[PDB]
Amino acid sequence: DRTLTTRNGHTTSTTQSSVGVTYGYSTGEDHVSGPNTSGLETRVTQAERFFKKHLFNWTTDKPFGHLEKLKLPTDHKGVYGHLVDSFAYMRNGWDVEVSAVGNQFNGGCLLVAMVPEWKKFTPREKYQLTLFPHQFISPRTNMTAHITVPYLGVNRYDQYKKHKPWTLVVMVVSPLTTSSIGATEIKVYANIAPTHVHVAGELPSKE
Amino acid sequence: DRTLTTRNGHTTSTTQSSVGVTYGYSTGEDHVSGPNTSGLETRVTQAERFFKKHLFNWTTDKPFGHLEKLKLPTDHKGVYGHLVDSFAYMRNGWDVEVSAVGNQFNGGCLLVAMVPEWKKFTPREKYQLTLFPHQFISPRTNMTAHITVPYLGVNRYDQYKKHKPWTLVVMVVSPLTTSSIGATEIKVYANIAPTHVHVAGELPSKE
Amino acid sequence: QVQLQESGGGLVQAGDSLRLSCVPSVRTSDNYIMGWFRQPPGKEREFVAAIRRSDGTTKYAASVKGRFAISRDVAKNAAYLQMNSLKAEDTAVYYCAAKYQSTFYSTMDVQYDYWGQGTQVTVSS
Amino acid sequence: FDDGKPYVVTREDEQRLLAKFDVSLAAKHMSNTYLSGIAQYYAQYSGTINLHFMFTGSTDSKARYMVAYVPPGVETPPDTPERAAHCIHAEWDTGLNSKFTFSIPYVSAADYAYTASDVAETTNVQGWVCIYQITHGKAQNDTLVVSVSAGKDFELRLPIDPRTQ
Amino acid sequence: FDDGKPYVVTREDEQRLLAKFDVSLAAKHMSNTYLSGIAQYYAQYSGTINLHFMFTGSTDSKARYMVAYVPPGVETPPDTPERAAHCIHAEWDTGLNSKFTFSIPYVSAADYAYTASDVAETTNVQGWVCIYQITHGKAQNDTLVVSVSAGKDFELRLPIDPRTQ
Amino acid sequence: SGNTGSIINNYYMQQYQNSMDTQLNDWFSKLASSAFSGLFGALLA
Amino acid sequence: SGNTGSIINNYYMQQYQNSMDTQLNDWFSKLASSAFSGLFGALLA
Amino acid sequence: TTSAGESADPVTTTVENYGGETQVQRRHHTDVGFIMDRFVKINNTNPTHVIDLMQTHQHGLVGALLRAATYYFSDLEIVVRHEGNLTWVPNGAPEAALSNAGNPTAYNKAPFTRLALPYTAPHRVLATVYNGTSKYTQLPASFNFGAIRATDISELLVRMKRAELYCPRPLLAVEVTAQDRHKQKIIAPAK
Amino acid sequence: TTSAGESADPVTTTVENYGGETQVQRRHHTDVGFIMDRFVKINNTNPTHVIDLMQTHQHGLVGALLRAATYYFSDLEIVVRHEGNLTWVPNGAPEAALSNAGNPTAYNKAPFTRLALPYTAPHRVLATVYNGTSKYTQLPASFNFGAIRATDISELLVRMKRAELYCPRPLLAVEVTAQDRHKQKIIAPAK
Repeated sequence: DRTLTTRNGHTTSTTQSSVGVTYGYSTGEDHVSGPNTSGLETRVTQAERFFKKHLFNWTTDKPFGHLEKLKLPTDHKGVYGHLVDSFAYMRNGWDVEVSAVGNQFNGGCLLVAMVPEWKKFTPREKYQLTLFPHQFISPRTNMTAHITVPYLGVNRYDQYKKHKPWTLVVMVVSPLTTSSIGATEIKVYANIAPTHVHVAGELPSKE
Repeated sequence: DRTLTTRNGHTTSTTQSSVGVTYGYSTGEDHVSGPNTSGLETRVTQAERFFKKHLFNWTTDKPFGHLEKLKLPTDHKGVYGHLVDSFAYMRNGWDVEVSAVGNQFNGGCLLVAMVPEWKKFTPREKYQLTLFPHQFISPRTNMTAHITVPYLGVNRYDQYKKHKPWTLVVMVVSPLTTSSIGATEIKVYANIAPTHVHVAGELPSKE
Repeated sequence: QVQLQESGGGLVQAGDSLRLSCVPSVRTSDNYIMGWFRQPPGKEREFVAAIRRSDGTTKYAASVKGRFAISRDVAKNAAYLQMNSLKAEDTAVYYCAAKYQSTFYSTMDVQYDYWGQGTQVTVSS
Repeated sequence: FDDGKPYVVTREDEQRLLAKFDVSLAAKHMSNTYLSGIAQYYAQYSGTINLHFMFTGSTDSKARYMVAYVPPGVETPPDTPERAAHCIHAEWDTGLNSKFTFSIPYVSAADYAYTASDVAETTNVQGWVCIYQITHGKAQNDTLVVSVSAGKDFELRLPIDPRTQ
Repeated sequence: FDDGKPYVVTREDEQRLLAKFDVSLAAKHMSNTYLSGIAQYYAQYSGTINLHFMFTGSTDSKARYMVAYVPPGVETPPDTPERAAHCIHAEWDTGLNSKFTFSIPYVSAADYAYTASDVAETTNVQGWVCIYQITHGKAQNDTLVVSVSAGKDFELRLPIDPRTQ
Repeated sequence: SGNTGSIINNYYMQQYQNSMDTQLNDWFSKLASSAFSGLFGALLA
Repeated sequence: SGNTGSIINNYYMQQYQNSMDTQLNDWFSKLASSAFSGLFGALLA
Repeated sequence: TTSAGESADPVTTTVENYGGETQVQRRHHTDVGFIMDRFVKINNTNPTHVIDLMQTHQHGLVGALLRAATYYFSDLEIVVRHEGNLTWVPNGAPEAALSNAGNPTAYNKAPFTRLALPYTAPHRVLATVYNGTSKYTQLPASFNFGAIRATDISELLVRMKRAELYCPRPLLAVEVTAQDRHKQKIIAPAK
Repeated sequence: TTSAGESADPVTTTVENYGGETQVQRRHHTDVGFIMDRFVKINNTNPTHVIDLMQTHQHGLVGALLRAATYYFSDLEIVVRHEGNLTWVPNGAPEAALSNAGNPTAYNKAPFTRLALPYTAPHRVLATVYNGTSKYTQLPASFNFGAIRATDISELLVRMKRAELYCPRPLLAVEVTAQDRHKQKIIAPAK
């Protein structure tokens, strides 16, 4: 029952400890063609696919409130990167999937959220990190979180070298507890894929 | 009557000394989706647009048979370039437009042809360069040639770092003759735009 | 078409042994018959021993029947003439040969096609 | 795989590249396969090639894997999943269902490919297949068994008889 | 034409004969043509042969040309347009349209003609084609490019293989 | 009917060209056609 | 059908005499038939 | 796709799982009746030869594809190149029957002889492996297609007609010693 | 007729432009499928030969008319005169496959051997020129029709069946040195 397969482009990703998909703030994008781009925007389907990223090592000496962030878009080395440095205005949403593989004989809880317009949180504000689209990773139940978010911002198209609307956040809620038969450490990775990639304003070359 | 405007993408190009458009070997592309790419090819419409290139200076001391070539695809610095170095297999046709601006008080003839699978021509073989899709530039009549060719080759998709199917060729048919009221020299430029750009086989990044 | 590479010749004295080899240049799928001809000094060429490629059917001369032994290597596509207990009369020039056209036993020593340059075997006393 | 085992073992290291092999029926990893034993008797092929990944670790041991198809055009394959995330790939973790099938696409220029690599020329004509270990928890000596079968549109074309006899 | 140029240049002289060549696929002027390169591999031919004349002078330069078909029966061709006006001919000047096509007729005794001239015997079996310069104004170095293609009823008949190999 | 490419009937009767089978089922064809495809669990395309 | 002059059908099937083309246009015929003829401008015969 | 591995059910994923498209295939060349229908050599001939198909080379096309099945049925064709006459006796015949001309005897024509033989074994199918014996590494002596005899036989070819194979077995390829793949020379024009 | 020259449109004037009459034509002999269907020689044969059509003489009928096209497709027929047997392996085969009789092998009859081969290249069309390479003046090594092998081959003839040519290229004739036309001897009866 808890078997999920996501296919983004020519890339797939299967998980047998699925707990569902979390949609944040919307179940689909709003109008991609607006009056600010004057009819000259195009969609790129070759850029919508998965790419890996390493977040942090979940050790037992990290207490509650340990925050790790990753601003999106990141340093991309593929088609998405040449899109970012080749066009002036871009917009796209995200389809994120975080995995923390230990074994079922561990304990602890992680909070995986997608925060819009990141700003550093005070120690008392971390108690309310569940106001954003989120899921939990508990070795007791699952090894994989999955959130899907639209594009939002004050502008309909963005210059990603100047602004980053979304940020992926992983917070230690309950410290990792291990035993003699449990995994002594857990490594956390992200598998992110842009969604509905539209571009506008082609730039001159550098060569 | 001889006013032509070509729009390729968000780029246009107008000419008032038009002599027509020459289609070579086909008026439209053949099946872009074949069995060798297994359903995983996509079209990129952001790469189909014009880019400039300088061919040669047409001086009066160049006799009949002076050949200048330009293999396509060339060193592209924009979206087409990142396409070529980002995917493994590409295919596209060409929409070429050559201009040699002097004035109507000059004389001479140029031959602009698109040769498939270029190979160097012997001096006797240059008399038959009109077996390929071609047009003439005579300062007496026009300043602009325009040819449009499909994609062809032994394979349905190409690795452009290994093979270049098409080649643009400009040959001096009649030497440039100038007078005291004519332009003493003519510079030749090309305005090429890929057509029906399809890609397959995304490559890993280098970063 | 086919060239033959011979190996293993040299000089010995009476009572010792020698081993001659011959490998053809191409490995076509025919039933060729590798044989050995020898030409004594001041005498004409003559048949010594042949072998078929398919089976190990071996022909021999009345001179060398119990002494000499011929074999073939299916893997390496070779043939070997193991000369034993040489006599001082065994001094000659030893030639190999091919005989591709017909492979019947009755004619296994009469008409060969490719010879290949001969080796020199000079036994002393 | 190395040491002649049908499986790759998780590694207590910084390296996340389990195994890597050419897309070729004449590869060193496929030398003992039935698909390869058949394909040796034909000149050309085309179509899909399926890989199966069976996890044989205990219940208290989790892991997350990744496989990517790296088509030709680079000189050396990538050795980081972060860098191989830009190819065609798939990810999967361990759970109740212990098998996973990934289908290698037939992507090339020609409609058919040779089932034999010509000469010591390098950089296999087709791509590579790279298996990665995204993460694992308490999986120190647990293995992942790999096997291969033909796809839905696989095909061998011209019968030959190439072995030394 | 002379010096191996695809064109004839107007002459500041009393001579009004630009060029003259035999009606033969083996002529010296047609040696570099596709029609001739094809016709070398056949025994016989029949039908029309088209000539194209493209003027590549400036706008401020005018001219008037003439081409005549001189069938066989004279020993030497005419060298004056006044004398070649009695053959089949056509005249044309320069203007907006810079091309002119003239069609050489197939007129002979036999229904077919050889595509190869036999031996050093003179006086080509078919006629000649003579290009004249009726007049020109301020056209000192301007040229006229000539090319040839097959007609509507052209035909090659018996395939051969005549080249030394 | 494998590796025979003549359109004309045989000159000899079927009783003499080869033996005759008497009576009194492709396993792997059915075993491959009955293979599983698709997915397992839910899908979020 | 070029340079074959026998009226009788072939003895071997089409599957064995030559290969078989699969699917998924004469350019120069149409390029010559679409050629210009006649005249340009007026005529005074 | 994810499934239960230990159940051993066949699973065929497609390229449609990530947007691709399964193409049309033609498998005429891997047909069992098609691939086994070619003449292959028997490189151990005698004055008297018993036609046993397990005497084909184990790494040839037909030889190896026959070792990759447990049971089989087939008719046969043979091409023999002999001196004198060629006698054939069916399965079960005395060895002394091979010296008489009441049996199928072929008076030799010039190049060679090409015959068609039926299946005469007393069993419904023949086998390439046998776990045990048949008297009171070695197959039963009744696993043959007859015997031939001439004064000397130069070559023998056999061809399987109406071939049927059952219960497949392992079929191996040449092993790769240390390379990344097995590289060999492939035909390519000169110059 | 007068027209715009630099536009490069085809123009076909007639003899009707001055009272003539265009006659009926028959172009059966310049048909592409007709003219390429004749046996032509390959004058560099080896014990092992890879069938590449670009090895025909460049000035022959078929050789030159094949150099006058960029791409082509064709089946093939070959006439080989050999000693021993003749093995043929298709496009892509190892070179070691040419020593086995599982491949098409022809046991030599008296005058010579005449076979018909299909098109086995992995590409949709073959080419006479290639602008670039195919590894990681010389065409790709996959531009062939297979390979043959015998103990020695004396002559090889080839014939293109169902020929199709694309994208024409220059085709030249012998050049005239100083004459008014190229004069040569033409057949004429004796006396």
